[PDB]
Amino acid sequence: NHASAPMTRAPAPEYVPETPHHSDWQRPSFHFEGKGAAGGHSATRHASAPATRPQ
Amino acid sequence: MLNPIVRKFQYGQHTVTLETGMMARQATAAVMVSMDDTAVFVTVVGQKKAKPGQDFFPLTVNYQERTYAAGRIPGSFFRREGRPSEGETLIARLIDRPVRPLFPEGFVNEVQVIATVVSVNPQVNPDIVAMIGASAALSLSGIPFNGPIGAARVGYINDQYVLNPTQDELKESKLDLVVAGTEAAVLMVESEAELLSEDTMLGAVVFGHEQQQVVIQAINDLVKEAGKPRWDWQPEAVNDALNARVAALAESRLSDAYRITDKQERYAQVDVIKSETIEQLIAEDETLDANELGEILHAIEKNVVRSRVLAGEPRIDGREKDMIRGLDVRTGVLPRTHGSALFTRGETQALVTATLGTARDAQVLDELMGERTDSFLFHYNFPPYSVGETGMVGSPKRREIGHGRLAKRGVLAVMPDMDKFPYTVRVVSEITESNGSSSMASVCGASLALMDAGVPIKAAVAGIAMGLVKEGDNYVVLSDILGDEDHLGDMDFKVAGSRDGISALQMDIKIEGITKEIMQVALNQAKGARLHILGVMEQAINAPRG
Amino acid sequence: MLNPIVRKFQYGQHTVTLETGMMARQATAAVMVSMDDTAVFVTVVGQKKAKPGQDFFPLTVNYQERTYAAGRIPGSFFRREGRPSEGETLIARLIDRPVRPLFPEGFVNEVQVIATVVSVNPQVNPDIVAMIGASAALSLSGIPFNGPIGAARVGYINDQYVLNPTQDELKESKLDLVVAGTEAAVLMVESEAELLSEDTMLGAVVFGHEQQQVVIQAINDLVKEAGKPRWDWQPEAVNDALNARVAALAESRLSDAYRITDKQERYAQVDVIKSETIEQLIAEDETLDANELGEILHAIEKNVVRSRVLAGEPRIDGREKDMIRGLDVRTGVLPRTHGSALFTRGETQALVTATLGTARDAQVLDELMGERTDSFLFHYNFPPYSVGETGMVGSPKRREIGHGRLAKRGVLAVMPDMDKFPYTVRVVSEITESNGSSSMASVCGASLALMDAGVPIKAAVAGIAMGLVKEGDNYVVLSDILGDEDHLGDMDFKVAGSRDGISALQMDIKIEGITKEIMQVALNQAKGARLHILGVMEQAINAPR
Amino acid sequence: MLNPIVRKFQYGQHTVTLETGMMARQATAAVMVSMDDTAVFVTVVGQKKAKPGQDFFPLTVNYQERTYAAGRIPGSFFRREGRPSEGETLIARLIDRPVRPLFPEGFVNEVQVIATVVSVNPQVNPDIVAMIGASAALSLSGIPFNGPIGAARVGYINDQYVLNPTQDELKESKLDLVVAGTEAAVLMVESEAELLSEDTMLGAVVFGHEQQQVVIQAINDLVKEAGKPRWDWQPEAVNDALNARVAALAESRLSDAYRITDKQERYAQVDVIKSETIEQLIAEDETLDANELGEILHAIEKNVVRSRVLAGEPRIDGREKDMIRGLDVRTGVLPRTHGSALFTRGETQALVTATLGTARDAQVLDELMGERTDSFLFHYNFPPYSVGETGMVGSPKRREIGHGRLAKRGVLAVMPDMDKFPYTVRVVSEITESNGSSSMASVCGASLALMDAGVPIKAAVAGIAMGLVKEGDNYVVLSDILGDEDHLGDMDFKVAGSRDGISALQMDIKIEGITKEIMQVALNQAKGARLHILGVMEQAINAPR
Repeated sequence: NHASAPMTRAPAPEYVPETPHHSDWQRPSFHFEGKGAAGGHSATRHASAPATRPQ
Repeated sequence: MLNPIVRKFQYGQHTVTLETGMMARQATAAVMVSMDDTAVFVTVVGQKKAKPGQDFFPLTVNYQERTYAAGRIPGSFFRREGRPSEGETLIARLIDRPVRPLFPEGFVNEVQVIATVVSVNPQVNPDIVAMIGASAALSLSGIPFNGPIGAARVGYINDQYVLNPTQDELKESKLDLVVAGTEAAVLMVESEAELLSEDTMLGAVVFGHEQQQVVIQAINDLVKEAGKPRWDWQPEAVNDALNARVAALAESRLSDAYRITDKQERYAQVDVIKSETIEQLIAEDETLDANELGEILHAIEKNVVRSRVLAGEPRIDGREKDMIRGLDVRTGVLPRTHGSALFTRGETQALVTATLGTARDAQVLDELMGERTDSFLFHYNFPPYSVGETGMVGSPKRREIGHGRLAKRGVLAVMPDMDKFPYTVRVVSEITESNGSSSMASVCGASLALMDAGVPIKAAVAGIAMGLVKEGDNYVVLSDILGDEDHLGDMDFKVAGSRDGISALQMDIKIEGITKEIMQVALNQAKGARLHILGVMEQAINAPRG
Repeated sequence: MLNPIVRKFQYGQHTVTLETGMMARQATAAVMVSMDDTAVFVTVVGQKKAKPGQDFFPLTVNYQERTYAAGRIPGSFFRREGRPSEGETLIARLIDRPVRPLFPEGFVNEVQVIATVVSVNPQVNPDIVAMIGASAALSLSGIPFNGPIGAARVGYINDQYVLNPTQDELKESKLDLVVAGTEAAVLMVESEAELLSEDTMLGAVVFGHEQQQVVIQAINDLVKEAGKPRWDWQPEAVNDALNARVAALAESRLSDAYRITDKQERYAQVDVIKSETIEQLIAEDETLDANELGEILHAIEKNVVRSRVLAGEPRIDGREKDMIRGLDVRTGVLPRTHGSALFTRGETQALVTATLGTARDAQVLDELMGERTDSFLFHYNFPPYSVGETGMVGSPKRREIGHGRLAKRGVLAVMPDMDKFPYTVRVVSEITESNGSSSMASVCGASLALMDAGVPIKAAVAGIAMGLVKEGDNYVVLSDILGDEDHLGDMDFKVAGSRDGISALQMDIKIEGITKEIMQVALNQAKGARLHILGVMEQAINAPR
Repeated sequence: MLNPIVRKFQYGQHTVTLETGMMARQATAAVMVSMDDTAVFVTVVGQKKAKPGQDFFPLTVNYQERTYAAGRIPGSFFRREGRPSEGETLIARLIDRPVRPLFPEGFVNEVQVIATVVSVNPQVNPDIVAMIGASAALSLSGIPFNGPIGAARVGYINDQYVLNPTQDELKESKLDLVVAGTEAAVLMVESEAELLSEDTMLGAVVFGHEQQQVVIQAINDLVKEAGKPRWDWQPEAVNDALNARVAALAESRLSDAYRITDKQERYAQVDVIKSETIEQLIAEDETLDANELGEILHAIEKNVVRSRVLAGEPRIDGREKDMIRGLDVRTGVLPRTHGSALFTRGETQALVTATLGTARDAQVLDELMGERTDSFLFHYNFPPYSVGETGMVGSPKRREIGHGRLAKRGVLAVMPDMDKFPYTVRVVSEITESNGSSSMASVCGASLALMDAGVPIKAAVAGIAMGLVKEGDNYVVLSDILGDEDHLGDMDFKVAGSRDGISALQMDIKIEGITKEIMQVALNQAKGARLHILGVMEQAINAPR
């Protein structure tokens, strides 16, 4: 239904440091099959010609 | 009772009717053109007074296809014609290209041409009717239009030229050329061919120019009987004394700036010559605004370049008239795309990709002339950083749409038939650098990416953008025109094709005097340029990937 | 010829390749970044001259996704990628948040960063790759930019932090946190969690900042070998004269005007000081632009407010650092909606509705990672009248996308599983008033409306927007920050969650020196604020209707 | 901490609730109006300072419909409502038309009204609720506004008037009329009838106006209790001296120039008189600006035309009050359309086409009230060249959507029933010339095109737009009003119908004193004009093809 509250100071609650939970889980390795790289350096076939006057 | 003025004439195998004086009488001119049941209402409104401080001609051409013309209700969710489609934008540029150069220098009044398709005979294409209607309306308006233009579509059936082939004839035709011109000169050529020779394409341009003279004559008669009185427009006064002052001050300096062989140094020196001249002139007389002096210096720089080129001197980048810029071809640049290539020609670069899909991926276009299934898709993106500028991305300007259709036309001639490659192919071009013709680098990159993707194409295709500069009898053909040499294009043409024929030809002539021999010399220099590019392309990849 | 500069480094379980020098050579900088087959081409163009009379920094980040990257043809009617999707706008906002504060103060030249995805590995998300590419392009450009940034996505699987979790691993994960920062400080944290503690969420921010340093070092080596000469840009020197002038004439008056309690009286007197000081100076300074004097005054004012807050004095509304504004909670406010609620915090009010539909009504998104169906929809509307202004309605460009994703991220953790509630839920939030964080009022209203609609949620969630102001080793954490105290946010953070955990955390730091202890104190005061808001919300509705 | 002021009253068979004071407290005013579970939230924001250069009043009305109001998730691809629909733009004009004439003259401060539908009872239409919420929000805001307006929808069932007919009752009703007015005068009428008389259509306006008084009285009580204090807006003083000087210089000359019976010669001499008065005044006083004197001249010209019309002098084109412009009817113009017609009335001309399709081609509209299949589509296109200007092409404004809905309303009464004609019909009208009312030319062209296409329509329909000029006791009813006589229309009304009844009636009164006896004379003249146009039309097509 309905509820309201005035302007109230909500103080920070008492802080208890947390012990970090520990696990021996081993993250499996990532298997990647591919070239891995993009850009010109990865080109499978390349050709060039300087500025020339068509014969 | 409304009195319509109707003029009928025979255009090839069709009858064209021009009707004026009844439909839109509050517009500067209005004409209803019909060719064998395909009708386009074309209107022209020209503002009589130019807005103060206008620098460029503001001409707008809007082409609309109305679904009811085909006796059909629109199939969109709102069942109403929406924003201009690609086809409509392209037909609007096909109309805009021939007419823009025919308004006189200094005409900066606003002109809007609106062509609306109101009836369609499935066999008669509305684009030629719309161009004829725009020519008739512009000539009837009394606006300073420098002459009626005509238009024709030429096909190549049984080794013969045919005028305005119907869609059925066009299915068996090896050529689809649209030529537009005046009584004296060809002004526009947008074409697509199945690897035809240069002589065939030039004969087709001549044939269409010869056959559109009946349209030109009929428009002249209509103007002689129903044309409005001509406009009392005079170009703004040219300051001969100021032009002489600026020339005598900066012309020989800029000439010398250009006679040095370093691009960055030159650019600097040039700017210097300017800043110095403008400061000195405004100090002598503060009345003259800076901007006008800057425009006059820019124009003097353009004339200096033009005269250096015409005199046989090297171009702005040190190249001779027939030299192509440096070429780098790389295929396989992207890891997870079916096919990819990077094509660099000097300072113009394109990253082109090819993707293979299934028959469900073909685009179904419901066009005014019928439903059509497109298994080959071409998309061209021209990002702002291609030119070192900031701007808006995604939004495709109209030229960028026209450049993607020109590249698709260039590549379409070598795509395999559906019984040998029943797959859907999408080719996406990304212009990464642009100092020249990005559409032709898109053609070469599309060919490389299609070969990389394993699509069996008939042959590799490349394109070349050329330009012809003419002063009287003297002319020079320039290969691989630069983006800064756009002012030197009395005739700017773009030829695409393979080692054995032409697949796409676009021409935009703005001057008069270009004979057929001149077109022989220009298309022979473009053949040499394209064959050189094709050799460099073949040295990388020569056959589709297994 | 074309000679590419390629640098490869190991980032966790992936290899990152940075290539520059051969593509888009007419742009200020351009880099192709590839991580395990996911490749993004990022280009930065900066204009060399500033538009005369420019006040704000024009920075645009455009993120584009290409369907050909995934080997697919677009499914739209035109078979072409179109206007930015909501995901593209959100990733571009995640590239803009960490870079904008790293440009020098005064720099107002126009900069556009365009990142285009060109290849995608269904397992590797292109967003961190695009962030690495933006950092590299902005560090190779020479444009005044204060540091290579890194980027990392942390996940939490089997009570362990995992760097850049893959799409398969992000299913069993309890966290999806993105942390970007420089070598010295964290600058941005965007996260979504399944009700985790404040210590698990901060340990994640630390883990990802420590792990992104290899990216920072790689970009610093690439810049050492291929960077463009640094721009010779200098900030316009301050008119120290006009400044100290305006000070002498208005500082003490404003410092006393701010001791006034009544809002209306305070606002009036300030304009009296503002107008009077303007003329009483303009008289001798002949023609001095007004806008300029108004700026100098705003500066003075904001500095008075800062000094007061840092000195321990009441805030501009009379509140103390830990006080939350008045709360009003109503449910069932609309007759024919499945669920509705009105949430009011001070002067920020949100009208939130929840609608139930069939599995069919669920949104099908075709994404680069793969086709995906979303059964929970969150739509946020920020109308122009919320701030008492006129404007264009229906344009979700008032940061509605970002604020609607932060609210969705706040409510997703408590949403029921599909095998308990196999219905499509659409939550629409209307921001009726705004003078604070509306994104967090939307989280509390979404929780109330979902309980009203009968949706069985795991727990009620609420959110609070906080801020931290620091001057040296002195700092104050302010709860329920108002829209006026935006300038007081050296660290502006927003934390949503339930009574037993955080469900979303957004942080945007603009300064340096915020350690882990400071963030712990800041997020402990944000716990006290949520638990108060949550107790007020539970007094209205405790269980779904 | 929040307390809303709620007032309930009985409006016919419904209970209307007005709620203010709780939601959207940063807007100038906000009201939630509920009519039997149909709730619309309406907000108004007015800027308290006028822009420095402002000639027109910047009023914007935005009406948005939210799908959650009907308990449904939107069927759009993005599961959001993004673009305003046609019905939304037409409800915004129904709200805009009655209120714009009620803001004081010279008031040019920007005002935005936003009406959002937040709950829908499928049987109570949200448009009347939106109009009542806009009247309440504008009367509570304090913004200079003249009186609360009310609204009512009347229907004709069993030869009796029904107030606010429900969606079911509207199936059996022969009328659908919306009347909005103040306490003393009707201001807006929009209606669609099934070929009813003029007495039956004026009785409904009088009934709806007498029934809306409970709404105006409840809004007045709500404003009395919760209204904000009226603004201190004073109209800018008129330059009485400059006025009288321009009047002495040019009034006689223009009054004599207008007795010329040639359009071009009169226009040239008027331009001369204007230029000369301007030049001379500028020579006398160098401070005078051109646009102010030009506007004073234009106002003097309008007053001259009004005085000539009210004295019985011929109109600006030589016609008397009861003469209709020359008519030209042409059928079968387009070669391949199913039906086509060109209709010309003087300088207004419309090319209309009709296309027949199958049942499947009918438009499906997913609306808040419920899904609706429309087998009759009417599309209206007003190109820039119709008035001889250049502009954007392809984008319909808010008028080109209301002018098309008015023409659809005028043609809808004669459309054949589904059993007799089981086809989908689309009528597209292109306005080729505009010097008057293009909507009524669209009505006549739609009728001629429908007969040309073979659609078995019940009877031929035609429309006439007319105006009424009033000065005290003296009034003149002008038939076939021109596009340059718009200033002369104290009451502007467009009547469409057949030879035996009215199919649509739109009125827009901007003065007070228009009693039903003056409306009977106006509608009788409109009937005579429409029968003349229908006689001319019948001499061509005569019957369906």
